[PDB]
Amino acid sequence: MFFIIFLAYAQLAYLVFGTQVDDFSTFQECIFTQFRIILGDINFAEIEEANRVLGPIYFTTFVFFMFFILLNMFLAIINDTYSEVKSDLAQQ
Amino acid sequence: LTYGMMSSNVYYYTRMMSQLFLDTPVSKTEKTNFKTLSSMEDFWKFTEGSLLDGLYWKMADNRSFIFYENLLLGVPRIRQLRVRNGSCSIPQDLRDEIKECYDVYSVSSEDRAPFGPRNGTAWIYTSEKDLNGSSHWGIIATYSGAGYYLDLSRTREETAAQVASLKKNVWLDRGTRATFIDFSVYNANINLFCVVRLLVEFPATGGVIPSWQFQPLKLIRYVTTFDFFLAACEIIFCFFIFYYVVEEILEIRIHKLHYFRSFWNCLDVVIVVLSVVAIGINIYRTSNVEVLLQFLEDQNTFPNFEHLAYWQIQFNNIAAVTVFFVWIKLFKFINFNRTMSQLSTTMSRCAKDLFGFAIMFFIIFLAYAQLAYLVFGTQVDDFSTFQECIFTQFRIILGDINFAEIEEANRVLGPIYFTTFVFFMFFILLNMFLAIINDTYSEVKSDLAQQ
Amino acid sequence: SVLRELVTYLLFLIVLCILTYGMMSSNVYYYTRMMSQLFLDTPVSKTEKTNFKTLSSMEDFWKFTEGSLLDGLYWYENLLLGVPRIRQLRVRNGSCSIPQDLRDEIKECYDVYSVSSEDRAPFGPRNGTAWIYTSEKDLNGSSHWGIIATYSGAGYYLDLSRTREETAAQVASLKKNVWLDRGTRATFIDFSVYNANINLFCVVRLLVEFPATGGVIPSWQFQPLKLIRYVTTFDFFLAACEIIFCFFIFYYVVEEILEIRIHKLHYFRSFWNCLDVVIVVLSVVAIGINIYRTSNVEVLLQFLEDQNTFPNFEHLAYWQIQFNNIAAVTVFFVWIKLFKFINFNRTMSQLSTTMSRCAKDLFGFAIMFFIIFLAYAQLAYLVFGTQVDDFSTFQECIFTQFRIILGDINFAEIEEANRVLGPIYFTTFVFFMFFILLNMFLAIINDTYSEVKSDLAQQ
Amino acid sequence: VFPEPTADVNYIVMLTCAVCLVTYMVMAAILHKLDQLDASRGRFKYEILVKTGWGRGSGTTAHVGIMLYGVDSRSGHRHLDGDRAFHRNSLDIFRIATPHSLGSVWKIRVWHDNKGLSPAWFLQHVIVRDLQTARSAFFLVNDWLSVETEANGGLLRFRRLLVAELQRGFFDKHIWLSIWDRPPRSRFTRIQRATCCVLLICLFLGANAVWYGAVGDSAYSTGHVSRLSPLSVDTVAVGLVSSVVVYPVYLAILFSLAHGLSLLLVAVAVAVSGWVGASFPPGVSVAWLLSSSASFLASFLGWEPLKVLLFLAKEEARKVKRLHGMLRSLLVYMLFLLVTLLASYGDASCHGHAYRLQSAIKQELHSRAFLAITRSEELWPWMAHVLLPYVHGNQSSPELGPPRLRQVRLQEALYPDPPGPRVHTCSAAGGFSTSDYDVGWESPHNGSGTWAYSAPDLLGAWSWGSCAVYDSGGYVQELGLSLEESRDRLRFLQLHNWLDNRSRAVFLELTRYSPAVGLHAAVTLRLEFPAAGRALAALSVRPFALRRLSAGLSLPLLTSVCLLLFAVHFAVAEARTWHREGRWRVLRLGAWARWLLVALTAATALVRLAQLGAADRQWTRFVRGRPRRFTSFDQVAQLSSAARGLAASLLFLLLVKAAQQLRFVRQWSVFGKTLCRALPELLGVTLGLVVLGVAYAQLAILLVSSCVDSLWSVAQALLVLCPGTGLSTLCPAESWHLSPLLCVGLWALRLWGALRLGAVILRWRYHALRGELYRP
Ligand SMILES: CCCCCCCC/C=C/CCCCCCCC(=O)O[C@H](COC(=O)CCCCCCCCCCCCCCC)COP(=O)(O)OC[C@@H](O)CO
Ligand SMILES: *[C@@H]1O[C@H](CO)[C@@H](O)[C@H](O)[C@H]1NC(C)=O
Ligand SMILES: *[C@@H]1O[C@H](CO)[C@@H](O)[C@H](O)[C@H]1NC(C)=O
Ligand SMILES: *[C@@H]1O[C@H](CO)[C@@H](O)[C@H](O)[C@H]1NC(C)=O
Ligand SMILES: *[C@@H]1O[C@H](CO)[C@@H](O)[C@H](O)[C@H]1NC(C)=O
Ligand SMILES: *[C@H]1O[C@H](CO)[C@@H](O)[C@H](O)[C@H]1NC(C)=O
Ligand SMILES: [Ca+2]
Repeated sequence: MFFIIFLAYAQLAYLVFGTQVDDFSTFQECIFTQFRIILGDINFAEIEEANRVLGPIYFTTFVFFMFFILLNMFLAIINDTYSEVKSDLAQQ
Repeated sequence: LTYGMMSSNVYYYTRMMSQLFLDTPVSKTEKTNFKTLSSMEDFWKFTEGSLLDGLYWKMADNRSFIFYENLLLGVPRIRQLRVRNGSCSIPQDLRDEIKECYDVYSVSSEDRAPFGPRNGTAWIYTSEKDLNGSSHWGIIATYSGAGYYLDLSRTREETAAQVASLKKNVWLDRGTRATFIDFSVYNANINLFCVVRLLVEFPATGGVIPSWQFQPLKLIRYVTTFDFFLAACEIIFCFFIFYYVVEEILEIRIHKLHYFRSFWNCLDVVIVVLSVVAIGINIYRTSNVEVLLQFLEDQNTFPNFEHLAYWQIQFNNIAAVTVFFVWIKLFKFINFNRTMSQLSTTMSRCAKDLFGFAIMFFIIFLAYAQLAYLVFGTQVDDFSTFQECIFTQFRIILGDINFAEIEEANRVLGPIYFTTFVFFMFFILLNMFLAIINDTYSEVKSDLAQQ
Repeated sequence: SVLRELVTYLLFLIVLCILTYGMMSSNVYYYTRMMSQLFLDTPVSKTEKTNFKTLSSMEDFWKFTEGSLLDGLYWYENLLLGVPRIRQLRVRNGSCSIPQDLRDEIKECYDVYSVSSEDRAPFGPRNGTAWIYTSEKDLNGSSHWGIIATYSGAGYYLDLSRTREETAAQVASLKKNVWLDRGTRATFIDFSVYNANINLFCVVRLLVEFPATGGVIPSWQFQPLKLIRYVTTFDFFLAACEIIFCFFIFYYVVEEILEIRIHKLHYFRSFWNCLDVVIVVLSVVAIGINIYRTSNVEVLLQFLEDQNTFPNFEHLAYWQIQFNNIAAVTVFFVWIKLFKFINFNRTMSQLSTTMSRCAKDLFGFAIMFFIIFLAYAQLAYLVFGTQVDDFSTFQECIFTQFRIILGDINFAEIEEANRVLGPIYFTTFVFFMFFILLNMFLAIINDTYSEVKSDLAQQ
Repeated sequence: VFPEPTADVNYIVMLTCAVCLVTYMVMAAILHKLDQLDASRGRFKYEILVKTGWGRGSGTTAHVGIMLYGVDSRSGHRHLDGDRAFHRNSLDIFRIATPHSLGSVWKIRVWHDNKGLSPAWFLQHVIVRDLQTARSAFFLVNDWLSVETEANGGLLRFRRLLVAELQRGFFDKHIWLSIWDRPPRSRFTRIQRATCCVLLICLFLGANAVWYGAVGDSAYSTGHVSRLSPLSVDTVAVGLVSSVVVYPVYLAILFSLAHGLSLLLVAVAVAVSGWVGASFPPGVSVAWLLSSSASFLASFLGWEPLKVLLFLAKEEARKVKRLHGMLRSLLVYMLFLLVTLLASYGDASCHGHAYRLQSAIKQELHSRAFLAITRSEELWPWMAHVLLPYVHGNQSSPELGPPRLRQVRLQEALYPDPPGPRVHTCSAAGGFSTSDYDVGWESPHNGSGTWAYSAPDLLGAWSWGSCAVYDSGGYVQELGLSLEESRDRLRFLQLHNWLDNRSRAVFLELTRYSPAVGLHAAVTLRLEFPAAGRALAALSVRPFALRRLSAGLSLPLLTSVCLLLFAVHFAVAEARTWHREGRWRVLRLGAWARWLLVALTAATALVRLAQLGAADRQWTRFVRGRPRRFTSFDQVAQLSSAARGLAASLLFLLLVKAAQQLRFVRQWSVFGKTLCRALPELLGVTLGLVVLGVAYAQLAILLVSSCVDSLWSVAQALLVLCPGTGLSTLCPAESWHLSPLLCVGLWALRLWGALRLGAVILRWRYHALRGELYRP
C-alpha cells in the first residue's frame, strides 16, 4: 500500500514538475527526490515557482500523509506484533 | 498516454533557453542578470545587453537560429502598462512638498492617453480587443492585455536602434507598472514549439520584480507513426470514458438510489468529471489553431501563442490530477488474502476518528500560522503571505528552516514561537495520531482473532 | 537521609557550573579562528588565487614557503617565541619491485611511507643538518598520525632564523639546491607565537603529505594555551573554585572507598555506582592534566625575551585537547548524575522502573541493529570507496551513515559515482532505517511500560 | 448607480458576516439538540396534599393543573393520569411534575377541564403551607360555574382583560428573548426563531451597506458620506429607517417550509455586503458598523416591545440550565472574537504593502553594501555616493523632513587597531561625556558653540544598542539645502573632524513615506565600532501607518475601548467569584488563567492608545516646523509594532479555546480527556527531557567552542545543531545567546527519538479511556 501511494505521488510529481525542476526530470529521479524529501533535503524554492498552484498542494499533502499517517501505521503494526508475541510466549 | 506526452528530454530544451536568457549577466563587467534585477537602469541594461545577444545569432536579411537549431519565429514584442498621474489622494497637509502621485495598478487607475513623442504604437494606448491579449495574473496584481506595445525587428541592428530610441525619449517613467517581452522559437529537429514570456513588475513602493515562463508546445502533431498511435490511444481513452459514464448512469439509475455512501462512487464520479473536462479542453484547444495559419501566411509578424500555452498548462494540470486519482483507485482490488483485508478495515475504521482529530490539529496549525503572519510577516519574507506561512510551518516540521532569520526579526516571541511549535508538534500532536491508529489496529486484530 | 546527599550534590553541581561558565567565555576560539585566517586564507602570492587550504603541487608549496608564510609571520601582530623548524620525511629509491613485464621504460620506484622503506643516506650537498639523516632521539618528537599514514619523529630538519632577510635566504637556498625530490613523503613546519596584545600563547603545526600517486595534501593545527596568573580578583575566585572542586572530588572518592569497602562483594549490579566511579576517575585525570600543565607552564616564558632555539611544545597542546575532551564528558555525566534525585513521586517511580526493566532488551536489539549497520557500511565502503571521499575509509563510512540517520545526505556524489546500486543503497537504507528498525526500539519500551502499569493493578 | 469598478476588498464586512454565520451555525446545532431533548419529553410546585373532597356530583375523567404566572417563570396548567384516572365520584390528590417557579406574591391561577358532564363538586384548593418555597395559598372561591370556567384570583374589565396576557407572550413574540424562554410544546421549533433572527441581522447589515454604498447621492450628492463621529443625527438616523424599512419583510415570514428557501435569501443579502462594501473608505466602514448596531438596538428596545403590544427531572433541569449558560458564553465569546478580529485584521492590505515597502527601501540603499563594511573611512564616501542621491534625488520625492546624523564614542579618541582583525566585540571604549563644543573640536571661543550635545528628548528613550544605547545624545547634523550644501557639510565635517574623532557608532536615520500605499517608515543604520577602522553593521526599517488620536473615531480607537470594556467586565466577574470564596483560590487554572487573560486584554488596548497618543504628539511637533527638525518618529514605529504583536497573541489564545470547545461532540470528547488525564506523566517526562536537553546542549557547545575545525572524529558526526546553520560558522564571541542553546537542545531531543516517548504514554491512556466510556 505504501509503495502504491508513493508511486502515485511520484507520477503526479513527474507530470507536474518534469520539465522545469531537474529533480523530477526522470521517474527514478522523482522517486529519489521523494525519498530525500523525508530527510528534509529539498529546495521548495523551485517547486513553488514552477507551479504556484498544485505545486504547494503536492508538497503539503505528501508531508502530511507520510509523516502523520503511514509512519504511525508502521509503528502501530510493530508495537502490536511485539506485544502480542511476547504475551503469548510468556503465557505458553 | 502519459508516457507518450512526455517524449524525449524536452527538459534540456527548456533548460538551455532558461540558462541563456536568465543566467547570463546583463553585461561583461557587472554580475547582475534577469533573475536579480534591482532597478529600471538594470532593466534597460538587460534589454540592450543579454537579450539581444541571446535573440540574434549569426549563421541578406537571414533568419536567426538560437542554437543553430531553434528558429526564431517572426519578431519579438515588448509591452508596458502604466497608470495616470494624480490618481491617488494626498492629504492637504503635504499638498505643497508633494505634487505628483501614482497609485497601484488597477483597471480603474490605468492610463489611456498619448504621452511623450506621440509617433507610433509605442506612445498610443491600444485596447485589449484590438491587441488580442488577455490577463496574466502576475505576482503583485492581475494585469490586462492592453497597454503600449512595440514590435521589434528580425535583425539586431534595427532592434538595437529601436530600443535606443525608446530609451532616449523617456518610455519608462515612475508611472510604469508592468513590462512584458514575448517571443517564440521552433527547433524543427524535434517538432516542438517554445513560447517565451518575461515579465517585470514595478510596484508602487519601488523596486523591480522579475518573472519568466518557458512553455513547450506541439501544434503539428501528425508527422510520425507514433503520433497516429497516440491518436488511436486517445480515441480508445474517449471510448473508455464513455463506457464508464454509461456504467455509472446505469448504477445510479434505480439500483442503490442513494449510492453516495461508498467513497468509491465518489472517486468514480470525480474521475469521470476530470476526464470529461480534460477531453473538452483538448477538443477546444486543438481545433483552435488559426493563429498558426495566420502566422504562416506572413512570417514577418508577431506570432500570438499565449492562449495555447495557457490551455496547455491547464490540460497538463488536469491530466496529472486525473492520473493520480486513477492510480489511487487501485485500492478497490487489493484484498487477495487476510492480511490486506484487516489493514483496509483498520484504515476505514480509523478514518472517522482521524478526521475528528485532524480538525483540532488544523485549527491549532492555523492559529500558529496567523500568529507568525502577524508577527514576522513584514520582515522575514518566509511569512509575507498566509499561504507562505503555512508552507513555512510544513517545512519547519521537516527541519528545512533557518532559525536565525526569525530569531533576529524578534528577539523574544520568536524563540518562544519556534520552541512551542516544535515541542507541541512532535511531543503531543504527532503522538495522538499514533495512539488512535494503534488502538484501532489492535481492536480490529483482536476482534478478528477472537471471532 | 538523602537530604545531605542532595544538598552536597547541589553545591557540587553549582560549583561545576560556575567553573564551566568561567571556561565558557575564554574567548580563545575567536583569536585562533582569525589567526588561522591569517595563514590558511590569504592568497599564496599577489597573482595566484590559491591558499594553503588548496595546495595542489610542489610549486604551490614552494611558493607558500616564500610568500604567504613569510609575510604573515614577520609583521594579529604577534611575535615569535624562537625559531620555526621545517622537517622532511622521505623514502629510498628502489623500495618496491618493478614488474618485469614493463621495466625497460621505468627505472626507479618509490613505495608508500613506512619505517621499512625510510631513507637514511645523505642526499644532495652534504653541508649541514638539512642533508643528513638524524634519528628521532635527537629530535625529541613523536608520531603524528596523519591522513594517509603515521609518520615518525625523525627525518631531515632545519631551523630557520628570527630575521626575515635570513630565513628567506635559507629557504631560497633550499629551493635552489633541490630539496623536495620524488622521494619526499611528508613535510612538517612548527612554530609558536605570543601576540602580546591579548595574552594567549599559540602553537602552530602545518603538515604537507606527498602521496606516492602525486599531488599534495595539506593539514594544520593551531592550539592556544594560557599562562594564567593571579592578576585580578576573578581569577582568584576561579582559583578558590578549583580548590573547592579538589576538596569535593577528594570527599567523593573517600566515601566511595568506604562504600566499596563495606560492600566489596557486590558493587556492579547498581548503575549509579559505575557512573560515580566514572565521574571520579574522569575528574582526577582532568585535574592531573591541569596540574601538569600549570607546573610546566613556567618554562615557556624563558624563550619570550630572546632565544635562538626551537621550543618543542606539542605535548602541552595534545594534553590541552585531551583536557577539553575530558571536561565535556565530565560535565555531561555530572548532568546525568542529576537523574537519580528526581524519583520523588509515584509517577517518577513508574517511569524509572520502566526504564530500568527494559535495559537488557534494548542492549540485545542494539546488537542486531549494529550487525545490519556494519553490513550496510561494508557495502557502501566496497561500492563508493574510491569515488566519494565520504566513504574513503571504513570509519568515514560509519560516520557518514550516522549522519544519514540524522538527515545529512548529499546524494549528488553518490548518484554520480554509481548510477545503479547507489540510489538502490540510499533508498533501501532510508526505508529500512526510518520505517522498520528504529521503530523496534520504541516498541520494546512501549510494552515494558504497559507491563509495569499492569502489575500495579495486581498489587 | 452601479458601483465598484475597482478590485480591492474590505475585510470588515467579510469578517462580521463570517462571525455572524458561524455563531448562527453553532446556535442552530445546540438549539436543535435542546429542542429534540425538550420534545422527547413533550417553588410553585409543592409536596402537600391536594385532597379536595368538599363536594361531589362531578364524577368524570378530569385532569387539570395550575398556571403559576409569577416572576421569571409563568407556565400553563398540566395534566396527569393515575390508576383510577379520576373515575366517578373521585377526587384527585397528587402532585404533578411542574418545573415553573412562583414567588411569595399574588401569583396564582388554576385551570379546569369540563369534558362532557358539568362540574358539581366543590374543589376548594390544595392545602399547602410550606413545602419548597411557599408560593401558593390554601384557599380559593370553591364554586361551580359553566364548562371550562377557570377560577381566577390573586395569591371582565378592560383594564385587566389581557394585562396578564402581557406576562405570557412578552418573552414569546419578542424574537430576541424567545430562543430560551419559550413554553414547552410550541409550534416554533426553537430554531425557526434563530433563522428569522439571523435573517433580521443580515438584512440590517445589507440595508446599511446598500445605503452607504449605492443610494447615498440621490438625496445629497458629491459625497454625502463625510462624517463618522456620532453627532446624534448621523449613523443613527440611518439605522431606524433601515430597521423599519425591512421590519415588515421580516414579519412576512413570521406569518411552513419557506425557511429552507429563507437561508437562500440571507445568502444574497451578504452577497451585496460583499460587493457594495468593497469601495468603502475607512471612515465609512466604521460608521456602517455603528449604524447596524444602532438599528439592532432600536429593534431590541423600540420596535419589538411595541410589536408585542398588539430522579430524571432534576437531571433535565440542570442540563437545560447548563445549555442556557453555554448559549450565554457562546454569545460573549463570539462578540469578543469579532472585536479581536477587527482589531487585528482591519488593514491586511497595509500589511502586505508594508512588507513590500521595507524590502524596496532595503534594496534601494544597497543594504548588503552597508552590512559588509570593515573600514570606518569608506563610510563617508558610501554616504556621499548612495545616501546623498537617495535623500536629495528625484527618486525619493516624498521625504517628510530633512535627514539627521549622530553617534557615541564618549570623551575618548580611538586608537589604530591592528590591520585585518580588530577587538573582540567593542573593546577599548570610552563612556559618554556630555558638554558643549565649537567648530573643529570641543574648544569654546566666546561661549556655547553651535556644536552642542543634543541631550535626550521627552520621549524616545530606546535604541537597544548592542554595546551602549542613548536616546538623542550626539552631534546632531542638519544636511539641509539638498542642492550642494550637503557635500560641503560632509567635507567640513571630514576636515574639521568635529565628530569624526572619538566615534564608536553611526546611528543614522532620516525618514520615509509612501503617498500611494499610505504608510510611513523609519530607517535606522547602526555601525558600532570597537575602535577606529573596523566596525559592525545593522539595518532596521520599520513601516507603520500614521494614525492619530485626534483623527476622530477610527477603527483602532473603537476596538481599544471595546477591549477595555471586555477586560473590566472579566475583571469584575472574576473578582465576584474571588470575594465569594475569600482566599485559597489556588491549585486550579481558574483565576490564574483569567488574570492573565485580563492582563492581555488590558495591555492590547493600552498599548494601542499609547501609540495613538505618541503618534499625535510627534506629528504635531513635526508640523510645528517641518524643515528644521527630525522629530524621531521611530518611537511610534516601535509602539505600533508591539501593539500588533499583542493583538496576535490574544487572537491565538481565543483560537485554541475553540479547539477546547470541540469536546461537545460525544464521539470526539476522548482527546481532551486523554490529554487531561495523561498530563502528570507528560510533565514528568518533560522534566526528564529538559534535564537531558540541558546536559546535551552544554556538552555540544563546550565541544564546539574549543577548536577550529579540529574537534574530534567521533563527536564531529554525532553532534546535532540548530537547523539553518552549519558546524563551521558558530560560536559568536560577542554574546552566547540562550535561544541558540534552546534550539540546539530541542532539535537534538527531536532527532534522537526522545519525543516519541509521549506515544508510549498517550496510547496507554487512550486505551484506558476506551474501556471506561465505551464499554458500560
Ligand atoms: C551492559 C549495559 C548496556 C547499557 C544499555 C544499552 C543501551 C543501548 C542504547 C540504545 C539507544 C536507545 C535510543 C536510540 C534511538 C535512536 C533513534 C530513535 O530514537 O528512534 C526513535 C525512537 O527511539 C526512541 O525513542 C528510544 C528512546 C529515546 C531516547 C533518546 C536518547 C538517546 C540517547 C540518550 C543518552 C542518555 C544517557 C547517555 C549516557 C549515559 C524513532 O524515530 P523518530 O521518529 O522518533 O526520529 C528519528 C528521526 O528523526 C531521525 O532518525
Ligand atoms: C501630475 O499632476 C500634478 C497636479 O495634479 C502636477 O502638478 C504635476 O506636474 C503632474 N506631473 C506630471 C505631469 O508629470
Ligand atoms: C518621430 O518620428 C519622426 C519621423 O518618423 C522622427 O523624425 C522623430 O525623430 C520621431 N521622434 C520624435 C519627434 O520625438
Ligand atoms: C634508482 O635505482 C635504480 C636501480 O636500478 C637506478 O637504475 C636508478 O638510476 C636510481 N634512480 C636515480 C634517480 O638514480
Ligand atoms: C653548500 O656548500 C657551502 C658550505 O661550505 C655553502 O656555502 C653553499 O651555499 C652550499 N651549496 C652549494 C655549494 O651549492
Ligand atoms: C632536544 O633536547 C636535547 C637535550 O638532550 C638537545 O641536545 C637537542 O638539541 C634538542 N633538540 C635538538 C635541536 O636536537
Ligand atoms: Ca462504481
